Amino acid sequence: TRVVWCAVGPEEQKKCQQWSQQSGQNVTCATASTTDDCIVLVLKGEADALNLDGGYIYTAGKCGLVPVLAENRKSSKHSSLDCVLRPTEGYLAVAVVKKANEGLTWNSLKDKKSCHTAVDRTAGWNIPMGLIVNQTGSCAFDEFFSQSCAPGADPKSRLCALCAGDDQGLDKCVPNSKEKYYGYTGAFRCLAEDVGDVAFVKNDTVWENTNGESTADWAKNLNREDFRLLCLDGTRKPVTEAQSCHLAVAPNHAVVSRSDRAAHVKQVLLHQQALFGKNGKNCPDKFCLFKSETKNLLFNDNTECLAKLGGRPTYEEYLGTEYVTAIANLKKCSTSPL
Ligand SMILES: *[C@@H]1O[C@H](CO)[C@@H](O[C@@H]2O[C@H](CO)[C@@H](O[C@@H]3O[C@H](CO[C@H]4O[C@H](CO)[C@@H](O)[C@H](O)[C@@H]4O)[C@@H](O)[C@H](O[C@H]4O[C@H](CO)[C@@H](O)[C@H](O)[C@@H]4O[C@H]4O[C@H](CO)[C@@H](O)[C@H](O)[C@@H]4O)[C@@H]3O)[C@H](O)[C@H]2NC(C)=O)[C@H](O)[C@H]1NC(C)=O
Ligand SMILES: *[C@@H]1O[C@H](CO)[C@@H](O[C@@H]2O[C@H](CO)[C@@H](O[C@@H]3O[C@H](CO[C@H]4O[C@H](CO)[C@@H](O)[C@H](O)[C@@H]4O)[C@@H](O)[C@H](O[C@H]4O[C@H](CO)[C@@H](O)[C@H](O)[C@@H]4O)[C@@H]3O)[C@H](O)[C@H]2NC(C)=O)[C@H](O)[C@H]1NC(C)=O
Ligand SMILES: *[C@@H]1O[C@H](CO)[C@@H](O)[C@H](O)[C@H]1NC(C)=O
Repeated sequence: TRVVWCAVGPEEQKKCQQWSQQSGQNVTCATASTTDDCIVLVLKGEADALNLDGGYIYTAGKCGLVPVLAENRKSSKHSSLDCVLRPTEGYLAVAVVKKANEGLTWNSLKDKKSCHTAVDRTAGWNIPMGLIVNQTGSCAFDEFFSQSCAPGADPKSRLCALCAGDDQGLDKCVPNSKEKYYGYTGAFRCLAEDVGDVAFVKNDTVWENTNGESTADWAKNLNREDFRLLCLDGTRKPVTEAQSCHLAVAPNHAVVSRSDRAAHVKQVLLHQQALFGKNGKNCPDKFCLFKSETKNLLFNDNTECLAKLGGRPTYEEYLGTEYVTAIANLKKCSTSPL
């Protein structure tokens, strides 16, 4: 009858108990120091469910766990209305260049300068690098691009050679705002200021930093008219073509559980969201399920809704094939010595 949520960390736990109070014991709590550990608890059946990102889903899918509800995020386009009925699409990981540099295509990237949001980031790293392994067949992506700015790698690396830090020699290649070329924005600036030949960002990154949308000096005089997406065809389409010229769709996070206790979770959550969701009965009142004393506890903070999925998809399908191609190959290069 009860659903046991698994909290990764002492603060998720703190929230999970409030949830349990308000829910009048309909949702109780397990907890673990790691996510992989919470996954396990779901397998062992010591905990029922928890929300996971593209990558953890895979992990858990492979261990035979199942997506249940996606986590839809507030957006520019999303109707925002009756979102519970289906998932929204989620970021389009795109490769971006300037129109100038004609030679550049998804095929001719070897030994170019690269700009990454940060290491281990989905659109900035996992997706693009994952699909380059698919090309090269090899795992030596550390040495694919001549030099790069990938915040979070070793400052000594060539993967950090392009990163600028605070421009006073400090905080080179760190995954913070302190690193000049960090983030979607920073990777895009990395491109704009001709430090790098390709930037791996998302659709909007381009738009929201062109044609007046950004007041930053490097951004003032930037026209979408001057940048191209790279498609997997090796075709260079305009910036407006993200929809059919992306690398992959960043997966929406997803609530996950065993099939044997899948539809129960589903049924129990939709109610808890009605009580505690963005505009549920008791949200401004007793407990908001998508607000966090810290940030992103149990659920990302900017969660519109948990969404009924489209039938009964396997993780392979829920994640999209492009993404798995990637995470797979980075999971093969990962765990290389067996
Ligand atoms: C790739 O990335 C880009 C960048 O994010 C993205 O473009 C954005 O698309 C959205 C949706 O098409 C645009 O949103 C609309 O913007 C207007 C206001 O526009 C101005 O102000 C913004 C900044 O605040 C500027 O960026 C923009 O250039 C304009 O100057 C809003 O009024 C719209 O509101 C609607 O939001 C929802 C949209 O589905 C709905 O809730 C509803 O339609 C809202 O509006 C209206 O509906 C009522 C019924 O018709 C009507 O009666 C009401 O009066 C009301 O008008 C909406 O937010 C956004 O501006 C774009 N941003 C940029 C920078 O271009 C692409 O969509 C994305 N595409 C791909 C390829 O993935
Ligand atoms: C934790 O999970 C439990 C179990 O799912 C939730 O319990 C439900 O709580 C609601 C509200 O307290 C219950 O709903 C109401 O029950 C009334 C009487 O109960 C009988 O009839 C309903 C069906 O009508 C049966 O489901 C139930 O077993 C009983 O036989 C009903 O009269 C109400 O329905 C009528 O009036 C409303 C309002 O006008 C109409 O909208 C309806 O169409 C209908 O005419 C209503 O169903 C519900 O039955 C409970 N389930 C149980 C115990 O079986 C907890 O809410 C949840 N807790 C939290 C905080 O998350
Ligand atoms: C690379 O990616 C595409 C799309 O995932 C796939 O169809 C193709 O066969 C892959 N190539 C190799 C050699 O795996």
